[PDB]
Amino acid sequence: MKEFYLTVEQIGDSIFERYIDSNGRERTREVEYKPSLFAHCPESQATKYFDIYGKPCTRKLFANMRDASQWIKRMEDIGLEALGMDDFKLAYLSDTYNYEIKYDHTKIRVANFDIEVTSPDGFPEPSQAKHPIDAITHYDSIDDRFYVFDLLNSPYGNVEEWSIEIAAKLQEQGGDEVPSEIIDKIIYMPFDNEKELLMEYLNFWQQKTPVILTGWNVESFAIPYVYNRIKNIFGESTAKRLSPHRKTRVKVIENMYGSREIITLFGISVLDYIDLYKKFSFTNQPSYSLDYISEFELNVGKLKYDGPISKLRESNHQRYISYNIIAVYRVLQIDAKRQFINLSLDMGYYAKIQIQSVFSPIKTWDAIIFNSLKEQNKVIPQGRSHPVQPYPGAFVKEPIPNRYKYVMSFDLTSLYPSIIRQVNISPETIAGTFKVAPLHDYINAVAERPSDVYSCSPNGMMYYKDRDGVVPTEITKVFNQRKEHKGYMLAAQRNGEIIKEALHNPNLSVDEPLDVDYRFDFSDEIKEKIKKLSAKSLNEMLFRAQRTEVAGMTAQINRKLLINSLAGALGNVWFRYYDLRNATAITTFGQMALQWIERKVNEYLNEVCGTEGEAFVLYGDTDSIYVSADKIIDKVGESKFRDTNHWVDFLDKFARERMEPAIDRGFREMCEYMNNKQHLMFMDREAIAGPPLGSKGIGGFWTGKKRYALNVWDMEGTRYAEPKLKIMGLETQKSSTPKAVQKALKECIRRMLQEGEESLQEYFKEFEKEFRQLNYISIASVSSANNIAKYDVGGFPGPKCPFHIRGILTYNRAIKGNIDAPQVVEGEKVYVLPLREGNPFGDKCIAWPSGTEITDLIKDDVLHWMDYTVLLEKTFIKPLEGFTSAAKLDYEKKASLFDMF
DNA sequence: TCACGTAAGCAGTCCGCG
DNA sequence: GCGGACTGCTTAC
Ligand SMILES: Nc1nc2c(ncn2[C@H]2C[C@H](O)[C@@H](COP(=O)(O)OP(=O)(O)OP(=O)(O)O)O2)c(=O)[nH]1
Ligand SMILES: [Ca+2]
Ligand SMILES: [Ca+2]
Ligand SMILES: [Ca+2]
Ligand SMILES: [Ca+2]
Ligand SMILES: [Ca+2]
Ligand SMILES: [Ca+2]
Ligand SMILES: [Ca+2]
Repeated sequence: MKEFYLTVEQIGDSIFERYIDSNGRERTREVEYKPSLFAHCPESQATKYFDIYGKPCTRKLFANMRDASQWIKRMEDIGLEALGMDDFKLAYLSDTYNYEIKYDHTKIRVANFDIEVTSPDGFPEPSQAKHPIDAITHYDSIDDRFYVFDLLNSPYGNVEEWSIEIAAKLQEQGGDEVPSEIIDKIIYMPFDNEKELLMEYLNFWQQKTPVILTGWNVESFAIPYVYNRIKNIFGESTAKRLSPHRKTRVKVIENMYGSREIITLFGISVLDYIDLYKKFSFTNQPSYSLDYISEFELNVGKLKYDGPISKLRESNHQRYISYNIIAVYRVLQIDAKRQFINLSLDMGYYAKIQIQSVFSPIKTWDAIIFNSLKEQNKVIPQGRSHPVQPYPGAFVKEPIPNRYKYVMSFDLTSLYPSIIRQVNISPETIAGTFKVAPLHDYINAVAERPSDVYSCSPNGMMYYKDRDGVVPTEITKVFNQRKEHKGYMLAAQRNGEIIKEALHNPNLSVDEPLDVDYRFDFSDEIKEKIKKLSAKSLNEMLFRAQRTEVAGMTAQINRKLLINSLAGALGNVWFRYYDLRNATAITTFGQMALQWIERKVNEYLNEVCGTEGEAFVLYGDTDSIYVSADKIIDKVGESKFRDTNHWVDFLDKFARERMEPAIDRGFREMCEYMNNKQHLMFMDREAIAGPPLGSKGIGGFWTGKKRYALNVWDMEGTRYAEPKLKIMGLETQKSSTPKAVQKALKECIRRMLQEGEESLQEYFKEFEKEFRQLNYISIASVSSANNIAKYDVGGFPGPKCPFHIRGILTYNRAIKGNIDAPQVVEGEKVYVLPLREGNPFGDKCIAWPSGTEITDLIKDDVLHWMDYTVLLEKTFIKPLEGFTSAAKLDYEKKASLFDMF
């Protein structure tokens, strides 16, 4: 096999590299890498190196990396550009791996670990590490084993050994229900004392040194705690054995509000699963506890125990250890579904970066572009200082708030990357500028044609047409990868709907799920067999189809994220290729494209309907248009359709055969107008929406920009077994909205769109009558909690104190004195409840850490003083009033002449 | 919330609005 | 009471 790196570090004048050799073995080497950098030279001098603008450069080879860094400094002192890759480990990887990397994940040691620390006096601070580490579970991907290190003797209690037999038993047997599939994979090691435990862990770590290190909050808790605890017991040198090169650095992580400290282990790539989840999952959660996320992702029950966690080891050590083991497994289960480790490895090896750099698209793109240019003997420019400047973004149409019965939407494929490719936008393709007219003039095609030579954006920029820029070239590669995975995702989605259909008529038989590849549309033969399957087999196939869809979604949406982040990176001052001319060229072109096609669609439809000035496009945001299809349906007549599917088919055919060709012609004209390099504005039908045939449902409504709901029957070629609510921006979609309220508002919307006013009124009446029975957590609002200290004036709210911060200050006074009570963490999320006038907390609201039950010291009083009326008005009635008034209907029955008889 | 971008909605504070 | 200036937080794209 071809070799591939695992980790790379610069330490002084050496590169330290862990890699897999040509025989599949893990090796380590120290290399005295001599980097090269570049300077401009006279034209009359013979060279093969040129900068991206075509100016000749001389290569300077340095005795060592420090000499290269000091040369960069002197060049600044002189006032001359120092060209080339200044991150020497990226240059090393580029030199050492000058081919497309084919990696074997089975040779990469991926470690997933979790620790337990008993602490009576509050949260055990990693920087202090003053309490014993009393449990470690460490899963190794190569061994496929859970290594359990269990402390039996502590100043906080002496305990008996954990029993794997009781661990395996049902909770109804007094057991812990550790999943049977991992029982045989547990390697249990009890310890007489903490020093023994930690020494053995370090020996273990040395034998099985993680390459990728993950877990849940490992970077903020587990790693710095273990490091600092070993440091406290044994000294720094022993703690540094956590690094395969015995080098660590305290790293200060700074944000807008403050700073925290992590430990950097040289020679290890830490990918904390919480951070992977936050970047790559496209969720915003009310809580990021492992229990909360595990329930959301896997539908597993909350890990139940009695009393505080600080007393769990002493009261029930058996459960204590089992739950530590289960916590490690939960992360593995989440990754088996979401596949973020696979994604990170794919992206990291593609770009030739340290794997942990996948969090940074700026770093990722710097490496991709550097490697690409190096292939042509081209030389990258020096990164420069830039002041942060605002620049314009997308266009969003102001909709007329209303119900909209029949709606068909259309959307541009991968817009910003398609603009980059169409226009040929890149640092080195800038050809000059032209005199700009108002955007309106380009939109309406009355402005003078910008150029007869170059490819243009309506921000005034011109680009070369003779050759693709490096940015278009490299963005195209990742776009094409994304396209493949999106195809797999959509096929799995369509396949899932087939199974859902068949589930309406399951067979009474014993059988097995079919062995199929869900990434490809089911054949006729598979379809025939599916129709003969039991509900058990069908449900298993559905689960598998949905897992395939999720895997496809991870792969496609995050490649979309990477390419969109290149468009954004052009507007970030730390990007080597930062250029507001280019960032704005993209966004302004987008504004034109959307409003151009709005005009074209309105013109086309006014023509076919024989009208004038009628607004068929009701809304658009960035790259999408929403078209009123009422007049199209009315042209054949609702009574002419056999069922809902019949008019959906009709609108599908109309979009495909009439509208898409009209849209295409309109965009080809725009391409010619801007003289672009390549026509890539591909706008396809997205959603077909409307009420069920024969119903009183309203189909859809808009309340304003970025706030709408549609009853969708078909989305991007997926014909749903049951209609799907597409709700954007409304309170149902916000993590700040109480869980039970999201649910109730969603049902109000469902009834509005599918059933009509009377159904809505019936439901509202019931919710208002019963909502006081709902669990307090389900009706609590949620908010991030920043700058608590800023608004804290002697325990009370200062001027302009936000409502949720007021709640936290209330909480802090009510728990004051208690070291044991859960503390609200700065920057984390809280639940928030309003309190009735005259309550013992002395304020109008209270907040506590999200994902948790409020402490038993104040729970009874919170429940008693909860202001249900205010809660209902703010979270439910106010938003529903917004929905219904927009839709022109009433959530409460109006008085009529029929009342009373 | 260390880690690409802008547009834009709503909650809530403060205070005006005769 | 609403709304404007503002902070804060959260979505859509
Ligand atoms: N910089 C940046 N721009 C974004 C992001 N999300 C959306 N945009 C901009 C660029 C997109 O091309 C454009 C339209 O977004 P869409 O959600 O419709 O996705 P896009 O067209 O890229 O992909 P698609 O092929 O429709 O699935 O909006 C983002 O996360 N970062
Ligand atoms: Ca724990
Ligand atoms: Ca799009
Ligand atoms: Ca599409
Ligand atoms: Ca059947
Ligand atoms: Ca879109
Ligand atoms: Ca098309
Ligand atoms: Ca203070």
